[PDB]
Amino acid sequence: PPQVRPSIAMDETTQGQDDLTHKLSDILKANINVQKLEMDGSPQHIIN
Amino acid sequence: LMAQVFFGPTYYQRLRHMVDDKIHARARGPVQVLTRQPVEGRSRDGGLR
RNA sequence: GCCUGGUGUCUUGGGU
DNA sequence: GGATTACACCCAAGACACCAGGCACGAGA
DNA sequence: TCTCGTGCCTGGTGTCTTTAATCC
Repeated sequence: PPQVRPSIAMDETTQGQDDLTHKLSDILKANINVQKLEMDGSPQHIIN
Repeated sequence: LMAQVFFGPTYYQRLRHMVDDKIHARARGPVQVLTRQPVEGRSRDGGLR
């Protein structure tokens, strides 16, 4: 939940995200691209 | 005084450490967002560790 | 007409 | 040939993404 | 009035090669 990864405001109206929030975005993006492979253009060496 | 006292001028220097720059007390006060434990530091009304 | 939020991560210099 | 271990507390001052592409506005012909 | 160039803002995405002792 967000209690584990709170947002902080660097200079009042500007907020950056916790390292986990950015890292979960990367896992989530990478998860969608695995779904994007198995249905069309997979040159195998790309799947790996 | 029954004893005599060594007495005379000496050069003394005033150092930066003054008590009203160190004194600190906390009852209740601000907490960290992440741990909900008292904040660190005199300048933030913090609590002792 | 009660409630009332101001950052972090470092680095460096210091105190006992 | 590999990591893990390396006192405690405290104060304070001093800092912050880059590059490329696209769109919009202004100036010149 | 139209076209071209420059500047600003927003979005997406990395890489030329260059401290010391212990046990298990």
